[PDB]
Amino acid sequence: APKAKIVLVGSGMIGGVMATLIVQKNLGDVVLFDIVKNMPHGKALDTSHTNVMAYSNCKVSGSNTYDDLAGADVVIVTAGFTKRDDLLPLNNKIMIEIGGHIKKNCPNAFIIVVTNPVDVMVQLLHQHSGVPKNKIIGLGGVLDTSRLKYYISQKLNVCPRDVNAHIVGAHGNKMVLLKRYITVGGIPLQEFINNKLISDAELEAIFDRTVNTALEIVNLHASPYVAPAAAIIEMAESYLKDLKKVLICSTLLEGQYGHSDIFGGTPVVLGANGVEQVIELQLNSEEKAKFDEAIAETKRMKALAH
Amino acid sequence: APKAKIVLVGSGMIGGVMATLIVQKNLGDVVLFDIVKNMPHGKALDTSHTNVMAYSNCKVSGSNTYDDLAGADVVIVTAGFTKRDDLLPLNNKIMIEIGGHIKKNCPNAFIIVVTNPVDVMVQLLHQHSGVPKNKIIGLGGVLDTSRLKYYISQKLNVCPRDVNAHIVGAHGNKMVLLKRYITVGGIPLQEFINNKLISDAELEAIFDRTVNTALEIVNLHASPYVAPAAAIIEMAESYLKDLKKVLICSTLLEGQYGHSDIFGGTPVVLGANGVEQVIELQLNSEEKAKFDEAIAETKRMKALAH
Amino acid sequence: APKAKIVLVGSGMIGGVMATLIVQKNLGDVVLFDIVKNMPHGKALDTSHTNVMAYSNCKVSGSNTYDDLAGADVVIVTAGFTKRDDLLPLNNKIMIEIGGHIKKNCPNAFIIVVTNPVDVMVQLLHQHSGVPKNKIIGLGGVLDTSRLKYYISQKLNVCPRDVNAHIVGAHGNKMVLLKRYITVGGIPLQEFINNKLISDAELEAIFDRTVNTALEIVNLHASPYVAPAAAIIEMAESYLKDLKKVLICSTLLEGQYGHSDIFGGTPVVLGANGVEQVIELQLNSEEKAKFDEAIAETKRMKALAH
Amino acid sequence: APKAKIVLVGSGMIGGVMATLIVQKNLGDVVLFDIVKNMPHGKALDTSHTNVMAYSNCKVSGSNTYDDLAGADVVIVTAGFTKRDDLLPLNNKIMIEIGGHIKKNCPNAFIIVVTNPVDVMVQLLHQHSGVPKNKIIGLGGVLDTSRLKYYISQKLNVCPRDVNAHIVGAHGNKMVLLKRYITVGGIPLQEFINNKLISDAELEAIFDRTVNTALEIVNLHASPYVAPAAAIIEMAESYLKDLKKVLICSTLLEGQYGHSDIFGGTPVVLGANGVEQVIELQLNSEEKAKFDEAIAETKRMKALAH
Ligand SMILES: O=C(O)c1cc2cc(O)ccc2cc1O
Ligand SMILES: O=C(O)c1cc2cc(O)ccc2cc1O
Ligand SMILES: O=C(O)c1cc2cc(O)ccc2cc1O
Ligand SMILES: O=C(O)c1cc2cc(O)ccc2cc1O
Repeated sequence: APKAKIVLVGSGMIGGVMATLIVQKNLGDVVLFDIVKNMPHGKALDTSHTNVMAYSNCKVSGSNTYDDLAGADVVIVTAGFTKRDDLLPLNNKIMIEIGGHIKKNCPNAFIIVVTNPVDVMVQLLHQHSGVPKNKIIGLGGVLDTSRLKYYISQKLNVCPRDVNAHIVGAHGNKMVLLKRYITVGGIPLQEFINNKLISDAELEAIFDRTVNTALEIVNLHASPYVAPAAAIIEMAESYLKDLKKVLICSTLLEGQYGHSDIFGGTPVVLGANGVEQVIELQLNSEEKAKFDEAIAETKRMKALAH
Repeated sequence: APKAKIVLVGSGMIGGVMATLIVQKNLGDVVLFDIVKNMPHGKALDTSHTNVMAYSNCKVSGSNTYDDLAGADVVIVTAGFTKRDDLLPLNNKIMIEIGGHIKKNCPNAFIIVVTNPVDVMVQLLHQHSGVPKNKIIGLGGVLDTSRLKYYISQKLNVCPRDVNAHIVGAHGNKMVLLKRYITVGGIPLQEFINNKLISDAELEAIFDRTVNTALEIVNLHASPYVAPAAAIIEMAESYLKDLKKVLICSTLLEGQYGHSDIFGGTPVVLGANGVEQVIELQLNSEEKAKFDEAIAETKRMKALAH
Repeated sequence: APKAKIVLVGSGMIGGVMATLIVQKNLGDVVLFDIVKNMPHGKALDTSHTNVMAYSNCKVSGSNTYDDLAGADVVIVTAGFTKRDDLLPLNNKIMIEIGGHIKKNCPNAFIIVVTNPVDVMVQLLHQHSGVPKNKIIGLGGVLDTSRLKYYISQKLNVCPRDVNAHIVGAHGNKMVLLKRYITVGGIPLQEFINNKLISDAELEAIFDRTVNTALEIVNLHASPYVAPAAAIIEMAESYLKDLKKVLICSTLLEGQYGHSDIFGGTPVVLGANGVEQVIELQLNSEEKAKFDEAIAETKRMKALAH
Repeated sequence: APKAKIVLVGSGMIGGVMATLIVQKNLGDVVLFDIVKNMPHGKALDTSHTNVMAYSNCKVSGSNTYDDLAGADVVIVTAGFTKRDDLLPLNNKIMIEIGGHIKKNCPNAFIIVVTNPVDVMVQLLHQHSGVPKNKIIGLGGVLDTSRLKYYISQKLNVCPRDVNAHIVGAHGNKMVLLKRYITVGGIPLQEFINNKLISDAELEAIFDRTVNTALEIVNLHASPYVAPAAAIIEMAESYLKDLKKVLICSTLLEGQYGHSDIFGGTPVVLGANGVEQVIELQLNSEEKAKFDEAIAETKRMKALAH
């Protein structure tokens, strides 16, 4: 049938929440693919039963065979080592292997890369998979901004979705948080600062907390995978349902912000044709300087990956 | 049971779409109240069957008795003559009658007034119902801005919800459209103008179309009730589910924009305590002048109503 | 884009609720087509604004041109005179005209016929449109059973969806209500009768009320269109999302119940390939006798239509 | 605010999926409580960010303090050792501790027990918490039947939700699968057997697979928590939204099936008053014999627990 087929290359914790959410949303049939024997079959089985509770009809199957990429409409890559620069060349080899299978089996698939550092790994996969530049993106800004939006919303006592914000350049510690592009119910945050509903010092603390959220969660003896999963699914859904949402993602830069031949975080429009638009924020020189540091770091790590 | 009870005072076209949507969203039990004998019972019956299709369990009942206001959590008033200044005193008498029944039967209800001109009728109902100022609002800005947001979104090829905009002061022809407070994916619209993705002249046409939308629909031999209904339900849902959405509604001004003792359109925060916050936009003198004209017109009509 | 295109041939009351629901559910782009000049454009405009409230991105456009059928994935026909056997030949001519346009413009569309008497009009459209037998159905059983299910659920104080029931043969006054195939939470209704939670006499009253529901609503000075609309959308959604729901619809019989070369109501499975399965209930002789009377009446009216 | 407060006593894998789903569904504020220091705070933080993606406004907080039970509307207990009869007295002590805190802090809460063996642990908690018999249930039948329903649905190529089935007596290996109470689109499964769409031998294999599903998943090197979580949330939602769904759960028997003073699995109706109805299936002597074996085993383990 013409249900979408969504292959999750990597069936760890992020993969398991993604599968759950796809069934909840009835977005398409799911393949949980992993190198680990049998585990993806077990998670798939568990997840499949939830069709009953969710009033859905999505197949959820496990896979240890790359050829199950055949016919994929969407491919979401979480596979890779996480236990530092030394992992860069190992994760490059994984992107290479996956890219070759995408090129062979599903060259028209829309690809979302999650493996860190994402702004590096997405470009490596782009290059090895051969897909068009509008058909591959990395998870970054939707996740990082979810934190900033959420934290401001709790301070202001408003619905989380009503705070909008932009974090660009790269995922990770060089992420560029743009104070000037925060709004609350579409109103500039500065009005709420002028009114003393939130202070500059509070926002600085919230910015630091945002940058350091993954660390804060790890130091609490948990690990971040629920928000990453939800962010990816928001992206995947925008593509699949042709919503044309403006979502901040890692995408190929072709001159925006003065940068070419590299991937970086920026608002894009995701619909049925993939990345339909790349939006270039009209950054000032001070914001562009931080954007430049983010790109420099992506480049440093990209060189080590080879 | 502690399901919310939602009484629709007026069971015309807007009332019928509201009932449908409440069932679709499983928001609470519905009473379709009207002065017209038997018709609300028929619409209620029709609507009740949709619980099966929607997987919901909301009672939908008709009523020709004001005492069915008893126990209402939410009251939505669409009743009133629509077939001009001459209707003002007639509609005042209807607000008076309804207000007396609210005071008697459901003084703790959250009230949404729709009857036009809304910025007048809401204050009349406020005064006769005796409810607190945080417990009554009028439909205006959510509906007017839905048009502006939608039209920009189609020009820019982005998800409609990703355009945010502010229209304040009053509903109707003196509505104040604030170009400066339009954003796209949280980005100032001016960036899209600077980039030539949309022109100033296009936006002027879209503003005119926005102001004149109800007229445009009437002149096409239809009448606006689906968007009005959806806008009201977004408001009602924010209250019922304590979402704390920032939504532009007609609310009592107590000094904001230099105005007191009158209702006017402005962003508010709607949650479990009703109007939790009134947000005052930091308008410039030119925007404040148009806000003043809107209020003057509400006042002119309020005087004729008595 | 590969969003589904859904053309509503007829933009009256049922058409307007269908458009609303499609946007609410983000099911696809909508064309409101009608013979009446300009009205469908006005309803379409009104409906389009609700994308903002619903977080959807469905185009809603009006049409007075049959060639807008081009590219339709789903076509829903409500057009036809309702103001009796004399209307039969007039409505035949309308089905003929529509069928010719479907054959020309969208021969691979999935078709849902609503125009009454539906078990006649669906076969007339089938014959003139040339579509495959698995690609056209009529609204009947989902709507009639929604009433029976709802009324039992209110008596038993259970969730409406948890009552399941079968009404077969035809829509309208010869509909066959099958007491033996009613369940509550998957349990035979007879257990609830044995327990005295519901009596045989109560059920007889509920059966009569079911058969006479459209009349009951009309006699209350309303008209049935909200439940019809929701029922159609449940059918359309099952097709579009490949849900494979078991839904009772008017479909071509090829020997089931002893009948061929005629359409009649029976459970079918609706998924991406249209009618994937026709389910033949193992009726006893007394139930088959009533099924036969329903078919006889469809045949009597089909003869008058030509 | 009058948002529901839902405390998850136990923040392991099932707890983490439950929190995710509550946010997705905007069902209420969540407390992830656990004995383990800091981990629930980390999962809570991760989960909280998803409010942005989900358009929700649910607080998600961690807790290592039992007094955070105060004001709970719903309490879901997953805490307990899983690494056999020897764990019975340890898990009894945990139920005792939790029960004392419920009695003190939230005696009007609706309680769902998950800890295994559930039909034992639920009664232990009932006894120590002091709550009314209509306010505490155990997870069993919704989960076990999700498997049976799902597996039949895939064989028959129908929507999973359209298969309904009953598994009673107890959760675990003595669960009673009732072939006679399986339906497909409300039609007796026997009709599909008579038609050769599914064989008796196939169903026997599906029954075995159902009983052994948790084992099958564990033997695939995964563990069951996604379906358990979804099943619990379906139950919790029915209560919170007063849906009055018929759901098979472990509940106090007071003579049904010849059993008193023990908990066992049976269809109940869950709404705003908790267990509003206990439905007693009219089992035959052969089915009652298996129901008796299930109860005997619950009793054997209950004796060892003390
Ligand atoms: O959640 C995040 O934002 C995050 C970010 C990063 C960044 C990075 O460079 C490595 C690993 C992670 C892991 C994560 O969970
Ligand atoms: O849809 C609208 O915006 C609208 C606005 C107004 C304003 C007014 O003053 C009278 C009537 C209507 C009716 C309407 O449908
Ligand atoms: O709602 C119905 O069931 C219904 C049924 C029928 C049957 C019929 O033969 C003509 C018209 C209608 C109109 C309706 O609204
Ligand atoms: O998933 C199940 O059905 C299940 C059932 C049982 C039964 C039991 O007695 C112990 C543990 C489990 C764990 C589980 O995951």
